[PDB]
Amino acid sequence: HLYPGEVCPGMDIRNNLTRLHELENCSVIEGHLQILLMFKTRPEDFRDLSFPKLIMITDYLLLFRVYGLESLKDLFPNLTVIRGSRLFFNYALVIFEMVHLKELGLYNLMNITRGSVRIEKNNELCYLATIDWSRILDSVEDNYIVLNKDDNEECGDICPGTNCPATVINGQFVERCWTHSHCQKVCPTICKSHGCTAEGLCCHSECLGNCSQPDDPTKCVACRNFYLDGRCVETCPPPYYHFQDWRCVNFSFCQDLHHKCKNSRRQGCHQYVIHNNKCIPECPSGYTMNSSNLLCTPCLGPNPSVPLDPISVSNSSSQIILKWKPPSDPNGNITHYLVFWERQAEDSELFELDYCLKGLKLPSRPFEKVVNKESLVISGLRHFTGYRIELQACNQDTPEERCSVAAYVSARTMPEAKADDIVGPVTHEIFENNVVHLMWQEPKEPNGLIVLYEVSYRRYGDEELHLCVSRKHFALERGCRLRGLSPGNYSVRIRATSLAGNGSWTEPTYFYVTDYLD
Amino acid sequence: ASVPSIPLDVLSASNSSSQLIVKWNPPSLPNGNLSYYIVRWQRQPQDGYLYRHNYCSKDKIPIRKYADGTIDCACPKTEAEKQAEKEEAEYRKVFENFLHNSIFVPRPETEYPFFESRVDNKERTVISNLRPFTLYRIDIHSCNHEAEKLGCSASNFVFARTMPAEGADDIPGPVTWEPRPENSIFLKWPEPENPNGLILMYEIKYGSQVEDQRECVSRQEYRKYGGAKLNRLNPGNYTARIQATSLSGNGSWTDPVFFYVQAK
Ligand SMILES: *[C@@H]1O[C@H](CO)[C@@H](O[C@@H]2O[C@H](CO)[C@@H](O[C@@H]3O[C@H](CO)[C@@H](O)[C@H](O)[C@@H]3O)[C@H](O)[C@H]2NC(C)=O)[C@H](O)[C@H]1NC(C)=O
Ligand SMILES: *[C@@H]1O[C@H](CO)[C@@H](O[C@@H]2O[C@H](CO)[C@@H](O)[C@H](O)[C@H]2NC(C)=O)[C@H](O)[C@H]1NC(C)=O
Ligand SMILES: *[C@@H]1O[C@H](CO)[C@@H](O[C@@H]2O[C@H](CO)[C@@H](O)[C@H](O)[C@H]2NC(C)=O)[C@H](O)[C@H]1NC(C)=O
Ligand SMILES: *[C@@H]1O[C@H](CO)[C@@H](O)[C@H](O)[C@H]1NC(C)=O
Ligand SMILES: *[C@@H]1O[C@H](CO)[C@@H](O)[C@H](O)[C@H]1NC(C)=O
Ligand SMILES: *[C@@H]1O[C@H](CO)[C@@H](O)[C@H](O)[C@H]1NC(C)=O
Ligand SMILES: *[C@@H]1O[C@H](CO)[C@@H](O)[C@H](O)[C@H]1NC(C)=O
Ligand SMILES: *[C@@H]1O[C@H](CO)[C@@H](O)[C@H](O)[C@H]1NC(C)=O
Repeated sequence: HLYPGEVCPGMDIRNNLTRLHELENCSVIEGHLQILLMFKTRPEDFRDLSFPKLIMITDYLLLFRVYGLESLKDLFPNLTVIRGSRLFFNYALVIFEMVHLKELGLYNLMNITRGSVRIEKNNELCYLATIDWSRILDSVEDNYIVLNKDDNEECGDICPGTNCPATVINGQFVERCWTHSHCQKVCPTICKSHGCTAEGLCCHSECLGNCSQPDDPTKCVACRNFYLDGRCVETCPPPYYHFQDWRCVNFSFCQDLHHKCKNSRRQGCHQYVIHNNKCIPECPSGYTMNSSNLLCTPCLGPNPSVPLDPISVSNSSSQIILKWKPPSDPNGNITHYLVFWERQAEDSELFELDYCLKGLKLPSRPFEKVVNKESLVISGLRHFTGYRIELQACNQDTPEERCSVAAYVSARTMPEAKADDIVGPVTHEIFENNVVHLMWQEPKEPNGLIVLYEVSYRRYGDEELHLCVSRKHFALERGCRLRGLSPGNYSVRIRATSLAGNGSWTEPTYFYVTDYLD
Repeated sequence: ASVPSIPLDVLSASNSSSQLIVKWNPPSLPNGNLSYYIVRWQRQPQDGYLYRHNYCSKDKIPIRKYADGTIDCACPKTEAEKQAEKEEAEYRKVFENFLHNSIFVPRPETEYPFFESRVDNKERTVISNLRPFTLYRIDIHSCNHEAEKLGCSASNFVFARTMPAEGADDIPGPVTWEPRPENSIFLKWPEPENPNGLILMYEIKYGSQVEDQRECVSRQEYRKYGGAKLNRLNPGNYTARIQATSLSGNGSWTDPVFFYVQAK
């Protein structure tokens, strides 16, 4: 629920899982969470250790040189949100030199409020490129995915598909999963930060990442704004004051925090003062404490360069979110940004190459002014169609329109549900030699281009047979032709795979062939 | 003296089958007269989908190619731009500070023990007791003087694969064929006892006067019959080659075995 456990300070665990018992019942950690340098540990040591109470961190989570740790789906099975109040060199989640790591396992994390994610040099790490940090992080321009098994060995690391949500990035389209048993959930942008449910009902505005009940500020898993008494609030009423920007405390609470470390000096904690109606470590400038109570009081009065890293995300089949950064050398007061985009043409070899080889899975495959904005949404686009974008920053008026050189990046919209769904009923041909020719109408607008046809047929009472039809096959036969069939009624299904993954399965169709007996 | 820094730039190469060359640089802060290095290599088993992926229809085969190829006026920048571009220096700095507080004691399926030896004054080392084309994890610890009282340096890891055994992933013996109704054929063959990593699948090329038709045989489906059954072939003297596919790609084929699909 919203109040499952207590509060713990920031801690550093090293050399063994013995000290990890100190965070058994912990739910929130007012600090960082460092688990590093576990050398003599064994995989069996981690298989019987878990922390379901830990649901939220504040600063970040770090893992470095923890041998035998194959996954985290058992350590932090209910970690939902990292508040990211502090940052480890802009990184809010670091995983470095994890030897035995092969996946992430953080299926319940749904938002990082602030920072970046850096995962580098994990020679056994898979399930790393199959996750979209756009639906998880706000700013993904800073990040690191290098020296990993998935970048060099092609881990594959397929997702549960007995179905995982498939997101779209600038040019690629791959399913989203943390392990082989956990699909990465992604929710509509309408309530990007509120949270989500299983049925898609959006969470309350006060919740963050997820909530157990739709549109309820009490059953939140984590609070977007300040928390108080089993209910996330936009602003706590008096006399409670905001503390650590996430949970409101009364005067008595942040009072004890002041006196306690004031004398003990255990870690030199913050002597929280009540300014701006919030217990803040230090009251801002132009204000001092009353020297008798913690309430602070105000003292008396004392051509451009190339546009940088323009990435693009698409959250719809007819929409694209284009984000970028101002150029390193504006060479003038940037008046407006100039954007050109044009529909790319698919690779010619894709229309004719063979795809029934080494498995059936496919690889990951006008102008406009922008005034005082580093982003732009582009509408009226063709679904899943690759778009080559040209972006320039301009620092002069239209009559004197001189500005930077043309930058270039590739964009891709989202696929559609029925775009790859084969339309029309499948038709068959009768022949005397028990050779059947099958015909089915493909939609005129696929998500990219149809690359093959997965044909499955079966006679009544027989066993299901599986076929693969490459580009050339239905390029000549206009479909597929089967020879040497047994007389009787069949049950056929087809699924067309395009650049946007496998399509839908056609409804089981049935045809009759004269048995040459009646 | 203190705990030395990790061996910098640890590279490896596949000199020959069952052999591996490892070449690295001395540590940044040896913290003492360096005495020797500890080369500790341990076998690395397969992964999950390596025994689950029906590579006949799932996806492309993941291979780990050996890095044998790893065998072999101006004006300075000002201080302002230098400070502006200093972004990742403190990053690696704090990571090495973390790793500086560890040691490695000089100690004398996934149940493979390690093998540890000493390399006195060589930045290169050849291991000649390996398996053809299998993952090996080598952990090196630059040991200085007093590396036994204090403990050798922190571990620096690397992963390498040996050279595939020349023509080993082929069928290690003669194949057999059996005729079946509907002019069906069933082929049976042994598996390579020492494959180059792992036999992921088998390729059976057969046909009329030319091995034109193709068939894939997954890893587990083989054990159902010790082979695979082609459902229909035209009546006649037919031929079929069976070129297996190990973790090092496709291998060799013994012979395009002949079989009698027709009748006398
Ligand atoms: C994940 O959740 C967070 C929190 O709802 C989403 O956050 C954004 O929240 C941050 C945190 O305050 C905002 O930034 C900060 O930005 C303000 C902007 O003026 C700045 O003054 C502060 O000093 C601080 O740096 C940020 O503006 C806000 N952005 C939006 C678009 O709401 C975040 O978007 C969520 N991410 C995902 C992927 O759902
Ligand atoms: C939000 O979190 C809750 C619990 O943390 C998730 O609920 C698990 O949800 C399933 C149904 O989806 C229940 O059967 C389980 O009992 C829940 N677990 C617990 C411990 O209560 C819920 O799925 C999460 N929401 C989203 C969208 O992922
Ligand atoms: C590569 O492998 C060859 C043999 O396959 C090595 O030749 C040997 O060199 C080592 C020196 O480390 C000797 O101990 C062996 O007795 C040599 N064997 C033979 C048959 O000559 C060679 O050294 C390896 N390294 C290089 C760089 O070639
Ligand atoms: C275990 O780890 C702690 C810190 O987490 C460390 O102080 C201690 O020396 C380690 N060893 C033992 C035996 O506790
Ligand atoms: C965690 O909760 C259990 C059960 O309430 C309790 O026995 C234990 O003492 C708690 N943790 C600590 C560190 O006390
Ligand atoms: C995609 O994101 C933009 C940015 O907020 C939003 O306006 C648009 O409605 C989103 N698309 C959908 C289908 O919600
Ligand atoms: C740049 O132009 C903006 C208005 O677009 C103005 O507010 C700002 O003061 C200008 N700055 C400079 C340095 O010209
Ligand atoms: C360290 O090495 C240098 C040269 O290798 C040598 O001159 C010196 O005596 C050595 N010092 C010790 C304490 O062994």
